[PDB]
Amino acid sequence: SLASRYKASTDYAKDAEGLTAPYVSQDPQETAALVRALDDAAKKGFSVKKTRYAVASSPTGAEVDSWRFNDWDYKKPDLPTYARGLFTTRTQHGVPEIAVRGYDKFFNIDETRDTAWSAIRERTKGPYELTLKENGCIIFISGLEDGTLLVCSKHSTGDRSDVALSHSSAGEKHLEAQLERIGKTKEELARELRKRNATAVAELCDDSFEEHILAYGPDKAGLYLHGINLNIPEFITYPSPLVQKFAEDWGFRKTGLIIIDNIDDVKAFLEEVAETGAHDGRDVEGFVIRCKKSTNPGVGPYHDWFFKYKFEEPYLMYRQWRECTKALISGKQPKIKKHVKITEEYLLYARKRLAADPKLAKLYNQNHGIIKLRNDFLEYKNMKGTDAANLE
RNA sequence: AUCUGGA
RNA sequence: AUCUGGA
Ligand SMILES: *OP(=O)(O)OC[C@H]1O[C@@H](n2cnc3c(N)ncnc32)[C@H](O)[C@@H]1O
Repeated sequence: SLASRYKASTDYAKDAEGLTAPYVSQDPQETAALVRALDDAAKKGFSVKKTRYAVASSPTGAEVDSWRFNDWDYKKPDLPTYARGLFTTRTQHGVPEIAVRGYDKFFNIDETRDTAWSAIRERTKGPYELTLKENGCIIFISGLEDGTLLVCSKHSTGDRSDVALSHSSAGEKHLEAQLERIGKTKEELARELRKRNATAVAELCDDSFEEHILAYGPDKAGLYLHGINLNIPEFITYPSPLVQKFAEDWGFRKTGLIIIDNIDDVKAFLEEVAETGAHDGRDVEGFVIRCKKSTNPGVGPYHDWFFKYKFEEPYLMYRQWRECTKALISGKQPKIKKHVKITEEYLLYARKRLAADPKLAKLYNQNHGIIKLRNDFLEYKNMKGTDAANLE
């Protein structure tokens, strides 16, 4: 019933009129101290990798340092920063700054002590924002001091391959087309983000570029805005009604939002959606839940804190089908570990499709169409993805 | 449950 | 994208 009273909506922008955006300026001393920490750790070989990139579109020759951690390092207690996605720079006047700040690393239920359901009830306060987890690759956008718009993927920017478009360049091309539609320029977006001292955080979803799990055809393809972060060492993020307002003003597609006050209603909603893996007539792969947390409870200040809840089925089966389809075209015996009966039928359908049209083999080997193949099989059986997973 | 090690 | 040894 809770999955029928709560619906993900993209119309919270009208409710942002009374809300005020967070803002904090950068302290060069604090930034310098952060970079001193990270520069030492990259020289110990708590491991850190540092990669320097030139910003091609910068009129002043700006450069950025990307800093990458081991994903498990973020469980350690005293790191310099818990940002996942971090680019630093020096302006033309020599001031060291954070150019791009992703979200803090966040974890699944029962992956860490803090993400045990008992810990979430204890240490967190609502309201709780459930944001729909779209599935592609992350794109960061910010504005440099010289007016340049910076577009990055998780850890990189620019293009290496002359043949293949990098993820960061593909995100930039989608942003270009999105601004031209609404008569705005990259320079305009760069000045607004720098004014807010902010990184916009979006998901690139486009099957013509790269297929993942769910299908994003032409009607659903583009940049999905899901966060805005302050470019500072600690983690401060916009409320999601303001994120949706920003998306409308700058031509991003919006990320569905549900607001639930009580934490017990949250688990109830999530464990209910998990049975189908679908909500509001749409396949959902997960939610990111956003709230407030403190150190020792009821004391100290409250900080922005996330956790994710990812639905295992029918998606674990879809990955098995993708892996088995790769086995067919490469001459290997598919590894059918679970969902044995329904998977064996899927493979006979696939072998059948590759006989009619041999051009499919070349497409499936370029990692394209495997998602259309899956839905065409499910249509052929009159089944929904969640039903094939429950056949047991 | 918990405690502890690696990645 | 997160797995894993032991008591
Ligand atoms: O485990 P994981 O890679 O799925 O980690 C989370 C990643 O999911 C992407 N994403 C998509 N939608 C969201 C929302 N609403 N909030 C936060 N992250 C989101 C990001 O690319 C992230 O790295």
